[PDB]
Formats: sequence, structure tokens, C-alpha cells
Amino acid sequence: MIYIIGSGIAGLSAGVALRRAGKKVTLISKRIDGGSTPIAKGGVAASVGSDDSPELHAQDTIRVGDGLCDVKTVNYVTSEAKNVIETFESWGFEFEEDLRLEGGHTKRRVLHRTDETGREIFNFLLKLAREEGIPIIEDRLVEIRVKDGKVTGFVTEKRGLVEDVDKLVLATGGYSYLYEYSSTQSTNIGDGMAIAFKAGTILADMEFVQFHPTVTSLDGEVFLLTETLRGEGAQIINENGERFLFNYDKRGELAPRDILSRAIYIEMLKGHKVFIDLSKIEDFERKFPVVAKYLARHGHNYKVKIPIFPAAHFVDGGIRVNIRGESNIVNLYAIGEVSDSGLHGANRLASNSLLEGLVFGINLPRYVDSSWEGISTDDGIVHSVRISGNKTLSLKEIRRINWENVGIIRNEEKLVKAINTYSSSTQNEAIISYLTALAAEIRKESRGNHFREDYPYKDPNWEKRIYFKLVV
Ligand SMILES: Cc1cc2nc3c(=O)[nH]c(=O)nc-3n(C[C@H](O)[C@H](O)[C@H](O)COP(=O)(O)OP(=O)(O)OC[C@H]3O[C@@H](n4cnc5c(N)ncnc54)[C@H](O)[C@@H]3O)c2cc1C
Ligand SMILES: [Cl-]
Repeated sequence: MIYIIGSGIAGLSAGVALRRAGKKVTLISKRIDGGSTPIAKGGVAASVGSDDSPELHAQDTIRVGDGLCDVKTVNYVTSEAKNVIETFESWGFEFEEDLRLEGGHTKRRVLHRTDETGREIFNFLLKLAREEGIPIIEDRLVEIRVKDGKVTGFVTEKRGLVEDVDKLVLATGGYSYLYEYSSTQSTNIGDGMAIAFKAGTILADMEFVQFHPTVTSLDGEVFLLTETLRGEGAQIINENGERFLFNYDKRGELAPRDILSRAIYIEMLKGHKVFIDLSKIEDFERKFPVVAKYLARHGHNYKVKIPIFPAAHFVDGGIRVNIRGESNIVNLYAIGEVSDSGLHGANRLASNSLLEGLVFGINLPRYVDSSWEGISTDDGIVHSVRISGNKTLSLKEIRRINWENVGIIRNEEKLVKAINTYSSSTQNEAIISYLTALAAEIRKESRGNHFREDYPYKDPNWEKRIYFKLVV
């Protein structure tokens, strides 16, 4: 029996694919509709345009990757995109013909289906899993059993010890919810990632957490405000109405995502409240139908300033894996956001994440019947860490500490505070937060979404990963 933990695009597509490959599969997820997949409102990258190509897509990916992208993985994912999309469509899913554009991409290559592509993909995959007879169980993974560096079983909250496992596919997503300001659901605390770590699984790139510059949460509904708004005339000001951005970068509202994130971050740290003003955008309703709808249902006049905030959005790292999704632990796969295939390097390229999940999931059957290859750490430095203690922190405290001391702008003093706070804890949320801070402190430079005011430049000597391994 093959077990898949997580019911997002990664876990679901793998489940359907494995089932079709004749495998007996069981899906287990703490919240069937949890994770980031259901609420993704953008699209899936694929160089299928007449003016595009896998190589160009690869070049764009490598660029934002800022030197940390695993070139082999990038080439594999971009070269697979077309046939994976085609396979997915043969299953009965149809993307729209119009390819959208996203910042960072040289050509239009983003596939969409309605204004809620993630939701559509989710429901579709869930419908197929049901028709394939795949059991979908709502339970929570809490432990993984390993012998001689191989998976033998695992434990769930509700059913306890599971001993009949030939393969365990972890598709539990990232830990962006471990930040006071997050764009995802509360399920994303990275416990799946921590549990794997406790079973001897190797983690990497924990310090490369990606933040989104302009997010809002009217009535509690999170909504990413596209950078295209600023391109059409959107303004950003504090509670006083001044366009502070100009004081950090001359490009103002037109500066890179990370730039605004840093400017906004500092401003808020002073206690200022930030807003975005869309009243000067011409033909707003025609240009931004989805934004208009979001604002309409919350009874917020798009002519009035909107409270915004930067937020933890996507984590580049996690369980290191090769192109197949194999971690260092035999029979333990990691796919989707919980894994670190090296596709994203120091900064994920928009739309490459749903693509990543779909590729590793749909392509998984191609490798399940082969001998295990595993991973190589020759592209980085392995750090062995021992977790021991009984200090316990609330989720709210952890999220505030990460936001302030392991956030958009970092430095040694703050990182050390975070390190010392989590040092004596064995809580999953604490461990993940600990490794992120530890790695951020070790990486004495600024690269991709990792920015240190005390080391503002990129160190060519750091063009390598920071791997973590648990020891007694
Ligand atoms: C608001 C938002 C919009 C986004 N939009 C896009 C986009 O437009 N295009 C793009 O490419 N990327 C986008 N991203 C990322 C993207 O949506 C992908 O879904 C994501 O990167 C990962 O998908 P996944 O299957 O790996 O995990 P998820 O979809 O996050 O999977 C998490 C699953 O694992 C389960 N789980 C977690 N822990 C446990 C546990 N311990 N036991 C059992 N189950 C567990 C969860 O309940 C959930 O079902 C967006 C992210 C956000 C937050
Ligand atoms: Cl995206």
C-alpha cells in the first residue's frame, strides 16, 4: 500500500497517477481542503506559447533563483511542463487558451481556469480520486518510523501506528503560516517537514522564505493584490497618506516585490499602518475584475484606501529531493512545497509552484518501480543538530518571533534571539523555526528572499546550500 500525506495539488495528482499505474493508494490529510492549493488564484507556468520554450522558462527561473537553483531540476521541470499539462488535460481538465503574464517571466506562459485555478484543480483532482476509489482520510501525521534509513511505518493522530507501508509520499506543504503575517491557511505549519526531520530526513534552504509585498485581509479573507495594480496607478501610503516608498527606493510603487516588502516591513515596524489606493486607476473594473469582485463582496469601495500588509507566502526549502521526489530516506518521497527540489533556489518564480507540485505528482509513477537513487549533498554544507529540551511556545508567539527576528529584513542580533528562543524546544513548529533562523545566521550574505542588513551583498562563496541533519 502506498500512503500519501496531504491533499493538495501535489498529493492528489500523485494519488491519481499512482492509482492509474495500478498501485494501491491511500490519501491522508489533516484537512482535505487545507493547504495553499485550494486558495491559489493565479495560474500554472508552462512554456507552451509559440514565442516560448523550456530553455527560456528555465532562464527566467534561474534568474530569480539568484544562483541557488538546482540547474538539473529546473531543466527537468521546464522540459516536462508541456507533456505534464497535456497529460493532466487528457484526464479531463481544460485550461483556458489565453496564457497570462507574470512578473519575472519573459513571455506569457501562465495557464488559468476561472479566477480560482487552484480551487478548480483541487476539486477536479478530488473528483478523480473519488472515481478511482482512492480512500481519502482526514487524519494527521505525527510520526514516521524508519529502520536502516528506510521507511517502515508511520503514526497518525486518530489511528495510531500504520505498519503496512511500501512507500510514503509526503505532500504536506510549507510553513508560511509560522509567520505573524501569512497568506495561507493555518494548516501550513510545516509539521510534515519537521516529522520527516525527526526520522532522519535531510532538510535544506530553510532560510529562503518568500514574502508577498501587498496582501489584504478584509473580514478575514486573505487576498493577494497583484503588482499590476501599481503598474496601472495604484498608490501605497501609511496612515498619514505619504508615499514613504520613495524614501527607500526611487522606483516607488514600481520597485521589485522584495523592495516594497522591505520598505513596508520597516514602516510597519515603526507602528505605521499601510494602505494601497486604487482610486487613480483608469478603467479599474475592466482591468481588474477579480479584485473588483473581492472588494465588492466585502462592501469596500475600490475608491477608498485598502489596508494591506506583506506576508510569508512560499518557502523555497524543505525536504531535499532529486528530480523524482526521493529524499535521502529510502521509500520516503517529498513533493510539492514540503520538498526542496532546488527548482526555486533563492527565490521562487511565480506560477512555478503549482507546476512543481503537478510535475512531481503526475510523474511519480515513472520512478516508483525503480531502485532508489536518493540525494547528494555535494552542493552544500551539512549541519548536524541535536534537538533536546522541554521549552514550549504558543503558535502565536512563534509567529511573532519569526516575523520580527526571522523576517523580511534580518541581522545577527535578531537571528540570535530567534535561535536562542527555539533552542530548547522539541515542538515541530519550534524546530522548523529554529532551522530557518540557524541557516539565516550561517548565510552571511543577502541572496534572493534572504536579506541581511548586516550583510547586504551576495557572497560568491555562498553559492551552496545549507543542509540540516538530526543527530542524538
Ligand atoms: C494565496 C496563495 C496563492 C498562491 N497562488 C499560486 C499560484 O497562483 N501559482 C503557483 O504556482 N503557486 C501559487 N501559490 C503556491 C501554491 O498555491 C501551491 O499549492 C503550493 O506551493 C503547494 O502545494 P502542495 O500540494 O505541495 O501543498 P498544499 O496545497 O499546501 O498541501 C498541504 C496539504 O497537506 C496537509 N497537511 C499538512 N500537514 C499535515 C499533517 N501533519 N498530516 C496530514 N496532512 C497534512 C494539508 O491539510 C493540505 O491538504 C500560492 C500560495 C498562496 C498562499
Ligand atoms: Cl504565483
